[PDB]
Amino acid sequence: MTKGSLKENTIAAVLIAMTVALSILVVIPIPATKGIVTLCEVGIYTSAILYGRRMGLLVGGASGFLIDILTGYPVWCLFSLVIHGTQGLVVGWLLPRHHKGIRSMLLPLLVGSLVMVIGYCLATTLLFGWPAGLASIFGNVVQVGFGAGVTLSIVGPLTRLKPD
Amino acid sequence: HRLDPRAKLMLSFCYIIVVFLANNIWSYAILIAFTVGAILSSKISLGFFLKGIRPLLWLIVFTVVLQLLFSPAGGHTYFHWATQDGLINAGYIFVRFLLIIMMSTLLTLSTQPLDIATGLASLMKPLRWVKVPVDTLAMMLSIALRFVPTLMDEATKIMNAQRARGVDFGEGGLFKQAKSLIPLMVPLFMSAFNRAEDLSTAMEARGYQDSEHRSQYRRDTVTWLLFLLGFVAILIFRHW
Amino acid sequence: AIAFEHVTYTYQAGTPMAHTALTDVSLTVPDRGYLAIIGHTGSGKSTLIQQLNALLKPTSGTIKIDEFTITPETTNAALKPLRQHVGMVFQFPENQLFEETVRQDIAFGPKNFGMADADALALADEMLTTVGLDQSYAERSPFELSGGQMRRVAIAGVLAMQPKVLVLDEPTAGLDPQGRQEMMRLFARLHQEQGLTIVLVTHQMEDVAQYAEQVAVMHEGRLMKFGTPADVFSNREWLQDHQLDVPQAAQFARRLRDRGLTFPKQPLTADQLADYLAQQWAQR
Amino acid sequence: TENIISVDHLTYQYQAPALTDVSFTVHAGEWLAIVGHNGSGKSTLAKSLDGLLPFTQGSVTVGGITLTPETVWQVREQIGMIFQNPDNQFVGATVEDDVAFGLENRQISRDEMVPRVQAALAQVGMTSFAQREPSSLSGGQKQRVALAGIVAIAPKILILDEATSMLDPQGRIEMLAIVRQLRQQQNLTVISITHDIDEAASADRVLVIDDGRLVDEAVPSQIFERGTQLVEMGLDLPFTEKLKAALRQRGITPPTTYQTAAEMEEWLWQSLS
Repeated sequence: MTKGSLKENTIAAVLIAMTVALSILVVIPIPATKGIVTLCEVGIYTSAILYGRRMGLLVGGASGFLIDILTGYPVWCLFSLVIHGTQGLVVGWLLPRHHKGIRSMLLPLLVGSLVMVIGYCLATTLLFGWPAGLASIFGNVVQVGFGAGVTLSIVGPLTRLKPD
Repeated sequence: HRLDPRAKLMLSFCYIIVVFLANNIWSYAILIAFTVGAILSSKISLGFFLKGIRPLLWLIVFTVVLQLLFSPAGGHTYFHWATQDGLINAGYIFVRFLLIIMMSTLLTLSTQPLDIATGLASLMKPLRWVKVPVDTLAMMLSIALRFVPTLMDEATKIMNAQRARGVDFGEGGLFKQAKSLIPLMVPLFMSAFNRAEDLSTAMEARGYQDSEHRSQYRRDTVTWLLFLLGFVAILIFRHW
Repeated sequence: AIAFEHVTYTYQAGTPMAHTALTDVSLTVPDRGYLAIIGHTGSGKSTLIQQLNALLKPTSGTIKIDEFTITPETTNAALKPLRQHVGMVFQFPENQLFEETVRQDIAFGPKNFGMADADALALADEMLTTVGLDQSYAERSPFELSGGQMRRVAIAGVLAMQPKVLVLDEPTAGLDPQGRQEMMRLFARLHQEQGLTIVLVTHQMEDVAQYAEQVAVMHEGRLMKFGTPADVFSNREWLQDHQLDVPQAAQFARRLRDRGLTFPKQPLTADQLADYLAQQWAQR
Repeated sequence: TENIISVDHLTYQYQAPALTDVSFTVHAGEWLAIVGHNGSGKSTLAKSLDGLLPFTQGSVTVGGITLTPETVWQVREQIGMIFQNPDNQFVGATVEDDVAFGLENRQISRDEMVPRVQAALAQVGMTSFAQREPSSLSGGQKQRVALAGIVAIAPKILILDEATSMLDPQGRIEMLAIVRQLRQQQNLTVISITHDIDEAASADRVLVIDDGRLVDEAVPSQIFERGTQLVEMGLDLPFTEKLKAALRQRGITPPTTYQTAAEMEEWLWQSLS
């Protein structure tokens, strides 16, 4: 899978740094009452749709792991590494096609998003606990909605640009 | 209170499964003895602890109260007792919340964010045998980690710049808010691309060339063997 | 227009870790002013700057800017038009670009406050041609432009809001000498022909010597010296110990002073020094 | 002697600007400085010198190893590099790792690496900054520890691709100073593609490029005689030149030949007094 490429190996690092930075920084207050920290998943999904593609799973996983360390709940680090790490890959591998059109991105985003929703739900419902799973479902559903929406909003303009 | 700190990452790795791989009442006595012992050993000063439990307090209340109310028997509208199982289970999940949250805070305050990447590089060593590149992930993770703070300084200045020219960040609802995130996200991505391209030509021209290989610039075994003994003691009783 | 009154600010509020980025700041910048803030990094210059467009509400004291009145009690909602009133240019403004075309990019500014879209695009073209050069660049993508040109596009985007007070956080940074020259002459041009109150945080002493009408010296969150460049640059040694220094014209004037001739005032600029030398040239 | 360049070309004019029929040679330990507008390649030539940016035509040979594809790293060995923007090109988790970064990947070393790193940081004087991460400092300091990092290699050639382009006057003057003392100690060739008049004045020789073609080449003192035309040439005016221009704007005619501050002062005092 990994080679790794000359420029791409650095691009992944920078994008991870960006996602983590945005994760710690940017807060998105929902209309009562939680927040949307996983706008980093915008960076994840976008990194998966841009070039992307399979390799974007690094930008998904390592970043989320670091987020778990920094935000932070270090105990969940492996879980997030797996959930996000596979999430970005589910978006990436399912994406092409040839990036043509919005729907072409709309379909794989739905599947990859469920990996987070179902993943964290099972992650919660393990140490926990019947209500924690439901709460995780709701929160991560709103969060997935925001992330996918923003990603869809950006990825258009970006594909026209983008180095490689 | 710093230590190895390479083993703390393994603590973060194992504490998750160790947490639920134990019923009772007895393994809880072992677990609490271990955790409280670690807390007392590592200073604290419960301020950051209680302030750490503070945001998740709503989730603790929600989970415990739902685990209760959906158990005495609650469903089909009837309370009283029989329920006690749900009571002690709610207590179990409450103490569970306390343990996981406080240990999360302790682990957060323990390690300095720097050496964690090198620790990851050290722990990924066996993975070398599985053909998985270790040094590439190590360099990538180190560069990313060191670029995390400087990208925060960048993300703030971009937001301030856009706010200065009319962009109203943070305001509701959600669609109009997500549309507002674009003038922040788009510049950052393109800046990240330039950040990498300049870094690629930098590393290429630098003394480090195209390598990927190969060069790298007593309390350890104690607490981990203690962790092993405690973990075995937990493995003894577990009701299954 | 601008008027600080016993202003002070601190990260982060009363709770630790406390760090007063500013303390007891009082000053007044008149209409058509041209303030130049000088000092080291982290000396409170950036805080003083962000204090203008209400990016940072003061912990104490008041900030009167024309009709506006900034106070610690002031809410975020009421400070909405203050941003269109006070334009700002952060260091390396190119980064603020994002639109697919420079026309819509420059027009994006007013569009948030107002705005009639067609009038916004037309105003975007107007600002496009008023900034440096950039004629008919409207259809071209900003990312395709050079660094300096992108800086001109961003600056035009800021100017599109029709601000009465322009703020510049080291705008000539990274630019080639011609870029810096043309940009500074652009700022002076807007200053003299349009409004225009202009705040200018820099390190280049020459631009302050030539263009600035008044100087504000910062040093760890406190406005120590304040006044005309003649008053500020009068005491050289004070600046020397503050790791600053008088302009090259003043230094060379001291060089000609030790030899030495006399001058009615300390020459801050090569033009002034040339005048003072020309008079004595006519005499002797 | 050290850097022979008979012919050079770049096909991007059909990104990095352009180059056509560029030709020059760099002497040993020579303080070279390349200047020009924006239409000039400049940074293009800087990219071509190290090894990156594969040219379509021409040939460049760093004495004595010739370019490019197979011997690129061989040429890159004896060549230090400093780029603009010190936030980038740092790559290290901290100053120490940043300095050791260049040393690391040459199959050596581990044990002898440490005292060499400490000696380099001692040489730049930032020894008390190895503990600090780049996300805390400073502008000229990150560039200075990048300079320490590349000087840890101790190459025969050093390239400054506008290192002081994005620095405060403090960090810029300081950097130029430590580069001067570095020249004093190690004695090495320093090619600096910049637009800083102080650096160009520090140079022993100045190449002026325009439209991808080397239009001029002379001693900095002779280059400064271009007066007001210096800005268009992408280089600030010496204050003596500013004063002379301001004087000829006022009837007084100063000497055409370039003069330092001391010479200008002496001539001025000689005139009226």
